[PDB]
Amino acid sequence: SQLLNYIDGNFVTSASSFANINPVNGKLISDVFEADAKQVNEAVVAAQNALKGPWGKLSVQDRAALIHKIADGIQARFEEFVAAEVADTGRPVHQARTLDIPRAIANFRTFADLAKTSHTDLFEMSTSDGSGALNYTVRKPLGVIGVISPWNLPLLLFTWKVAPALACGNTVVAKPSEESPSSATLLAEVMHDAGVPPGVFNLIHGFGKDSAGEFLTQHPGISALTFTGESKTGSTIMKAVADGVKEVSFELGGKNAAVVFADADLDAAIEGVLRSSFTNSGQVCLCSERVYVHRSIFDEFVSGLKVEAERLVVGYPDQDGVNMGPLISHGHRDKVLSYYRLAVDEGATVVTGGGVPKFNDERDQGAYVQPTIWTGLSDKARCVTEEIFGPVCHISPFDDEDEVINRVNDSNYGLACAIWTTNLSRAHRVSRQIHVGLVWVNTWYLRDLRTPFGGVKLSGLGREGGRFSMDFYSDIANICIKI
Amino acid sequence: SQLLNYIDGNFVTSASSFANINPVNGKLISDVFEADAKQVNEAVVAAQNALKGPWGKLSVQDRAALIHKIADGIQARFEEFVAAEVADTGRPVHQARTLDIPRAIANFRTFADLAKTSHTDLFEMSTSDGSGALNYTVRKPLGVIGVISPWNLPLLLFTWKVAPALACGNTVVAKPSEESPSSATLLAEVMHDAGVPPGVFNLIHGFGKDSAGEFLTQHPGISALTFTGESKTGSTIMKAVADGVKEVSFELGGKNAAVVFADADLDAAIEGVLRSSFTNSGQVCLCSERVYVHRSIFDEFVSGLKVEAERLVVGYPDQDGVNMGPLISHGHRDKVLSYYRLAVDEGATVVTGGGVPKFNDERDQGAYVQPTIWTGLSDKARCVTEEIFGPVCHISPFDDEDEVINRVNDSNYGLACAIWTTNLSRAHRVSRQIHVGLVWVNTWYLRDLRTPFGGVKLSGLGREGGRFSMDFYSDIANICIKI
Amino acid sequence: SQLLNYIDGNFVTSASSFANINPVNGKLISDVFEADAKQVNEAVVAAQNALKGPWGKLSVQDRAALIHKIADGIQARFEEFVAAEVADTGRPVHQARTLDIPRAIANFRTFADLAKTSHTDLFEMSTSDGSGALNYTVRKPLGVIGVISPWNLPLLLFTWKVAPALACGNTVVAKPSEESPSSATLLAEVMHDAGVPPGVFNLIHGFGKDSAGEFLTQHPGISALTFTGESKTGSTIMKAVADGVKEVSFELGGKNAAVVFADADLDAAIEGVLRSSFTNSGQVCLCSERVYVHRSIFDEFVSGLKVEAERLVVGYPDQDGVNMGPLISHGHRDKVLSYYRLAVDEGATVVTGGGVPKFNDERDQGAYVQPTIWTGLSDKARCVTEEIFGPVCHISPFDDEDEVINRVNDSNYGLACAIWTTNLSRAHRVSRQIHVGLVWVNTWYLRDLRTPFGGVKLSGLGREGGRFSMDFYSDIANICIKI
Amino acid sequence: SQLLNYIDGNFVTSASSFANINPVNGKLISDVFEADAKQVNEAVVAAQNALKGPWGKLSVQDRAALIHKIADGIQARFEEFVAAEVADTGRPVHQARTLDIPRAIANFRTFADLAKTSHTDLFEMSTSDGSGALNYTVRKPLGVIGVISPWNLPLLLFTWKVAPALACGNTVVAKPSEESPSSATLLAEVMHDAGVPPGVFNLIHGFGKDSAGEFLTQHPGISALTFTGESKTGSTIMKAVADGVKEVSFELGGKNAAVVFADADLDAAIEGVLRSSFTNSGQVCLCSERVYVHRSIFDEFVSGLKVEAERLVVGYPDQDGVNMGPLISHGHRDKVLSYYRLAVDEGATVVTGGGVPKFNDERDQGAYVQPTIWTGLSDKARCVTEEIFGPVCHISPFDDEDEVINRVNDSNYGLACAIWTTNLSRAHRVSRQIHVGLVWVNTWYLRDLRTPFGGVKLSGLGREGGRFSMDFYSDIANICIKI
Ligand SMILES: NC(=O)c1ccc[n+]([C@@H]2O[C@H](COP(=O)([O-])OP(=O)(O)OC[C@H]3O[C@@H](n4cnc5c(N)ncnc54)[C@H](O)[C@@H]3O)[C@@H](O)[C@H]2O)c1
Ligand SMILES: NC(=O)c1ccc[n+]([C@@H]2O[C@H](COP(=O)([O-])OP(=O)(O)OC[C@H]3O[C@@H](n4cnc5c(N)ncnc54)[C@H](O)[C@@H]3O)[C@@H](O)[C@H]2O)c1
Ligand SMILES: O=C/C=C/C=C(/O)C(=O)O
Ligand SMILES: O=C/C=C/C=C(/O)C(=O)O
Ligand code: NA
Ligand code: NA
Ligand code: NA
Ligand code: NA
Repeated sequence: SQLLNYIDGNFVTSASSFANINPVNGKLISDVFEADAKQVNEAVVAAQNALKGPWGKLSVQDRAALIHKIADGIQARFEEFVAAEVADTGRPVHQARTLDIPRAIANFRTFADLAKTSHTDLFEMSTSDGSGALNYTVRKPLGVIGVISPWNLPLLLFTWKVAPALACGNTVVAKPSEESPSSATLLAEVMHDAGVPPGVFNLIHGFGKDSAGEFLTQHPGISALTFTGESKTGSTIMKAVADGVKEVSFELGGKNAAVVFADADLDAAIEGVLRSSFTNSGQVCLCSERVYVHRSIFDEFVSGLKVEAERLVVGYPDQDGVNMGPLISHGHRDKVLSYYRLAVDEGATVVTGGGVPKFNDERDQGAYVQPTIWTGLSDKARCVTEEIFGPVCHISPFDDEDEVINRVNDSNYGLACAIWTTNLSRAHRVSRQIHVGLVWVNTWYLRDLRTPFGGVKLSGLGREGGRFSMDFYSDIANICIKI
Repeated sequence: SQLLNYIDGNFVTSASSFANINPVNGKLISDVFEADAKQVNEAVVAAQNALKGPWGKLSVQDRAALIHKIADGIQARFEEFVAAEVADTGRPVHQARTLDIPRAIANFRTFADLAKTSHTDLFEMSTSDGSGALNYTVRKPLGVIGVISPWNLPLLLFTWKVAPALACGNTVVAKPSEESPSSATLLAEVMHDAGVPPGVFNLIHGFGKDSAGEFLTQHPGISALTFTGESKTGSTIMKAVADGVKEVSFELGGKNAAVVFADADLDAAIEGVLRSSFTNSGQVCLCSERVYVHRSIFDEFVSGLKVEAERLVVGYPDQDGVNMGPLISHGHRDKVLSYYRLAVDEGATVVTGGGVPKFNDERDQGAYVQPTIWTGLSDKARCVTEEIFGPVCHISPFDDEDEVINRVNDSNYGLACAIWTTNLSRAHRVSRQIHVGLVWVNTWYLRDLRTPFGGVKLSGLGREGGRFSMDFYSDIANICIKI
Repeated sequence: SQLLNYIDGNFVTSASSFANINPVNGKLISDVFEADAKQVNEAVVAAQNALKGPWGKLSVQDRAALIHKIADGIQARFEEFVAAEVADTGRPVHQARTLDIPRAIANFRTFADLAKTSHTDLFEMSTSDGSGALNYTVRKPLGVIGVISPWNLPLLLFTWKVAPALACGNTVVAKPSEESPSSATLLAEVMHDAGVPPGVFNLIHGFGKDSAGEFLTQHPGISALTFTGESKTGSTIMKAVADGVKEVSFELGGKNAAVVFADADLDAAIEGVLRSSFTNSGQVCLCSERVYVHRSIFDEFVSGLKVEAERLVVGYPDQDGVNMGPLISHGHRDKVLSYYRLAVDEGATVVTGGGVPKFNDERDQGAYVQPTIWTGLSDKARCVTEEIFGPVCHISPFDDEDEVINRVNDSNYGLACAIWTTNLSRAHRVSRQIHVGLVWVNTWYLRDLRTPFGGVKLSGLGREGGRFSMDFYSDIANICIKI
Repeated sequence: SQLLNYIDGNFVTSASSFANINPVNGKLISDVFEADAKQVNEAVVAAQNALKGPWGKLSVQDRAALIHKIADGIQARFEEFVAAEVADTGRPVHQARTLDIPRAIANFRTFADLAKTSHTDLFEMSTSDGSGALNYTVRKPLGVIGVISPWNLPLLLFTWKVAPALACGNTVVAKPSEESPSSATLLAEVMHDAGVPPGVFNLIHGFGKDSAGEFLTQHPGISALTFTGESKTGSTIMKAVADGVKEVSFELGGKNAAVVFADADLDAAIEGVLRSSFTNSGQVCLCSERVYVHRSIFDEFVSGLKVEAERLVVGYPDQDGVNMGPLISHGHRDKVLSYYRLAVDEGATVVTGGGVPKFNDERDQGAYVQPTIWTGLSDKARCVTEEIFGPVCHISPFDDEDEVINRVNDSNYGLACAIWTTNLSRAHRVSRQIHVGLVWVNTWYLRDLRTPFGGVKLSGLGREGGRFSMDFYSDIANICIKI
């Protein structure tokens, strides 16, 4: 199969392509045309031009309706979206069916709804002459939005940036991850078939450095760049846009902690930490790679977790009760296994996992690894401070509330934390002292799309979610009328 | 006179120093101790540690009452602050008495109040098990805020940053412009005498490149950098913080237009452009350096403005009916005089001014220039497109509304615009189509401190003012409780 | 046997019926079953109980979706709703097609959406013991809402109350006007077919006093009473609910003015006042019955308006260029004719109309009156102070701005006013001085469902629209957690 | 001591005077001049004219400063206000100094602040012709506000209404309770000395029926009636204003419950219920008169409470560690002892209290009763269902969460509830199911002035607190400009 760019209402190829690899089994799924500078430029210019076309004349109610028509379009090809996401990533079918695609549909519908009910402010004031004045605010499109996205929840995160950009009347030039270009390509078809005017949504394929990613980022025609990926890539991109002083919104790594206090419901914590460490084969920015458990229940916790971890079915996306699929790619398994080793050297006890499973079939040419649990490491070990982004956690005991708060916060990252406790005072007292953007108490990755959703310190810049997306993807302008 | 740094509750000197010059007569006002990389380091460390002391334990109410006392202490020393801003900048006394110092006072009071009345959000949601969940947001300090401010409205822009930073419970390290250090140092004294705990507010004197400015900007202990200055300086600072992925807030240059339509109140428009072009001797980012006037009134508008500009009194800050002081320094005057020549070279008719007035007294050693009006340059001329930041405007005719709108918007800046018309529809039809952060109709620089206040494109990054300042100087964190 | 009640999920008849008459020709359209005290009680109890059934358990997202299915179900029977509205009221078919039915559908949609996007508040505080507390608010259904609506925009006004009621999770007992019951009956069939659970929406037919209206108003089981109708009926209802201290929300009469200044677009103003005085045969609470025109344009305005008014086509709802239908009933027609005479006794010049047109066909048995224009009455004439609710305006000259503002405000009502001027200052300076809930400048009855939409003084009690409807139809509860 | 009315800038006496009696010892404190209908009229008319005078021309920020001046005036006479509250009511001096007087000051300050920070809304919309329109809202004074307040928290509740009234630019005619007129009279003095324009604040003394209160309530010149007091008086007043359709805001009775679960911190819960039942001698609308305790800890709870209640000191307001003063009056004490007898007749075990203490001094001429606990009554008993408004609670066991929720909600009132539990889920699951305006978990009457603060069912009509007071005390008007 072939994946083409979508520029100014046209599918187009390039002077080059790269392969897209299925990671269940190393096989080739598709050729993907790499967008070059000229093609990027042609994309930005057409998104510029589309702002002064029929898109820009739509009322907010008619724009909202079209976006709902985009969402209806995805629902109408639902099983194709599932297949494309799975194929690219190895994600279990069931989870692409209940989380990834439905969420993408809800991203468009939610931001269309926000854009319809959103309004601005009126300020009255007195003047020397006694006649007064009015200041009012108006909401406009920011302009052309560059969107660069990652591979771990391809459609979910691509639509999280694209839906609010379009809802706010912007136009978009979007560059999905090289590793998962398929669901995005299908979206371009949904856009086209829905009647989205040419130039409004442009899809470019490519890599980062020296490819479409970077050219987008350096193009003076964009007004903003929203990005999700590695912290180091954020810093790079921040440098690249600096001369145009472009608006930037970044969601970046974390090294997230879960915390289990003595008075937690132990079973629920074990189950919750299981999900939080090994969901999507631990390839979510939100996953817990450090776990702190109070000393009085530490051994029981580690035993319980070891057991549930070994019951995880690691297999075919469509295999009966499968829980995990592979990593995204071999290159990413190379990094993960490299942490697995570094853990050993640094002194870790391997409670479970620690290498790759053996299938005796095509999956052995894929990119699977095992759910791993470590113990024994100190707070300064590299395997406890750096993001691995695999199905791994380290577990460590603690004694004191103040102590464990300090240990959770002793990080250059700040995305999420989960806390397990049945106590009312503790939950609210400890939550507010954790230096992260998202705390969950007795659950994990529960989602309400109205909330601010982002991290502090190296884990982000700005916030998105709810009115914070409405603010980022819009230009607020103040008009003052002297009376 | 000597101006010391203020670090961790103590006024301190440095190993080096530089001169503060009175632009009215070129004389020495004070010596100012440059802070080195090392002292910048102490100020930051102390500001970090101040977060974990008494300041960090005050209620929102007590924090606000202490900020009201800062304001009372400026008020108690009102005339000394007036004298300080005048000496540094040459500004007319009446302007410092009515705009500059009362605004620095109201900036503290406004943000104190905003901090008392501000709340966050509560979201309720259903969950699969029927028990529901709550997500609530809380408002924390961002951390250490680095503040770097310009020389044109020194205490006003300085406090516009420091007030919300402190009201949101941050600690601060602030670097005022080398050209206008006095009011900031007096402010450090007020802070001290009001009992602001040590480390909350730190004042570091110095320059930018390879100095205090640069150092603050590179220190990893800061959580954010807020800045007002040149667009290119913004670009540099954005590169400098990119490795730490620090929150950034920028208010940068402009090349602002005023538009005078045929049905304008002409005499009121002439007066308004006079004020918008020549206030503070054109040294305000808000000033109008491009002016568009409908062809049927262009010649009469030009003649009227000439007359009014030639009546302006250019002189001592406390001279009788003084309207305009000098430029900030000889170096800035060199830059302005250079653009004055450039305009003649690009074909300008000099309608008035275009040189330096001759006093035959001490002021001739100062940094004065004449108010200047040009005519006859094309929209491509550099003088019509680059920020001069002097008492100058160019005046060009137009015939058509859509035409003028495109000429205003054809610029890389987007700070402000003023429009003059008596027509209800036009006011609101035209205003919304200007691609700037601030439009005024039939006035200029009329302020309501609740509004968003900043520009688009090269004129800004983020927004401040009202709840935009509270959003930027706070960390908004989400807490999700599964019920 | 044609129009039934709908109580607890079944259509039911009653012990007595009353005639519904077509105002186009005085013919019987239907027999309507009048609910008695016992049936009103059965409806309140069933609504009470449905709050504890499945309706009570739906999530906000699912409730909203169900409300969108109510909307979809109206859309699917679009032409039957049109035919129903037209049959009861004689409204022109094109108007029912473009205003009445689409707005009823959008009422349901807009409020479903607001229910989904609305959130509440979170307040942090300090406490003496240094642990702090949180206060947060939650929105809950008020309970059973009793809805009593009028005959002039039947489905539009009925759903304007029913949609936010249901959107906030209440249940409803709703009594449409005796003169226009058909569209509400069809609405119940839509509710039924959409699977709205039994008891959630209940329809009772009848009159006011000694009938279903009054009984609903006195029943101790309702939590609120929302009403649209005459002021005097509002007072009676406020007394009836007083022992129960029920929440109330009333939208009552007005005696609205239009004001035309010398600088208006005169042709637009004549067209504007034509719509504002004669739309729906002047049977809209928002219609202009008093017009003030500046003396320099008075004769011209009056002459232009005469011509336009005598070009209005008064006739059959499906007749070719029809503009006006009949009045709602012979009873309402006699009230209006009684005012037409009083106008002549009080000294009015009849510029046009003043009686009933002669059709020489079955329309002569209907309830038509002519569009009428008066001149020469005094500001204290009863015809200029009491609401007529017919297709009638009096036009009076004025001279000064202060004077006409005082005459507009000299009224016990305060619903709406329209102002015609092209001057920017005047628009904003006058509009703000008019003591009404709604001012339109250079237009009339322009509608944005997000806005507060009601009147002051005798014209209203409380306020609906936007977040104001969400406030009224919700119970807001504050929960305080000591930490 | 004499207490005059304050009408139109002047203190004035009346044709008749009544006695204010000190409830500690039955001695005469003052004569109070009852206002008659003519004087009420005089007040309302002055208040109307005051809206067109200097008060009406104040900027918001000036109005606010002046309200801060009122608060400073009270702060300057702090101990005189303390002595005046104490003498009228017998409340402990420490309660007056820590709650009553400071809250009255903070009411004025909080609302002044809110008046300065508050803005309104801007709605942009499309129109047929593609030019669009704008809807903006403005905030105006409502008009004259009639205020009627009770005797239990005289100055706190009086100023809780007067303050937001004045902050929103209304004028006021206010009638304190005949039982507690002194602090309000001193408030009139403060207003006058603060330069509050004549007619802006008017004070009238008297009773309800056939006196100042009724007459206020029936005057056509008021725009609204805010009222705190018994539910029955609520109804009477809602009737009286019905002919005028005046805005109304009522805070009314309750029969509040406290619920102690098995996992409560029992000693904290005992202290909390002791404070919630016996503060101000149970004469707060917020007090718990019904308490439910889990069966497993019921006996231990009652024992513990008995001991603590028997250690309460009942006596003079300045007596050492006094906890309770007398009831407000001999009449109120007759009502309370009536309910003490009824309880015995209905079968209650008197756990402690149940009579009047014996003092052997002037306190035996006062209106003291003992703190009283009952056990053994059924949910239907009158003493468990009707509001007593003295220092009494009944305690009953329970077994199941859903059961105790139903028992609390089984009431015609819905003011407040307090819940004691250490369990996180329980606090939030149970809180949200209680049908009241205000729930406290692990505390009672902890207050943040930003919150909504009122009850549901018979306990209330409308809501005040934070922006709910700004909504009630303002006229929000919508202006729509066709562009
Ligand atoms: N919301 C969040 O906080 C969040 C969520 C999920 C994943 N992540 C991150 O996702 C990452 C997975 O992807 P990765 O390791 O390949 O990240 P990456 O930063 O290398 O690249 C992700 C995206 O950035 C593009 N890119 C890379 N270099 C670029 C450059 N110089 N200029 C422009 N674009 C460039 C890539 O093509 C891709 O589309 C993880 O490292 C993790 O930190 C963050
Ligand atoms: N938004 C507004 O402000 C607005 C809008 C449209 C119409 N109106 C009013 O609509 C009115 C239509 O005339 P109308 O005779 O229908 O007004 P009405 O007040 O007599 O009747 C309106 C509704 O109230 C019910 N009703 C009448 N008396 C009652 C009683 N004692 N108890 C309970 N319910 C009672 C009626 O049966 C009907 O459903 C006009 O007179 C006009 O004032 C107001
Ligand atoms: O953003 C990073 C992980 C996100 C999960 C989401 O559901 C989301 O971003 O919308
Ligand atoms: O910020 C640039 C000019 C600012 C003037 C102001 O009044 C302000 O920033 O507050
Ligand atoms: Na792949
Ligand atoms: Na200087
Ligand atoms: Na009819
Ligand atoms: Na008394």
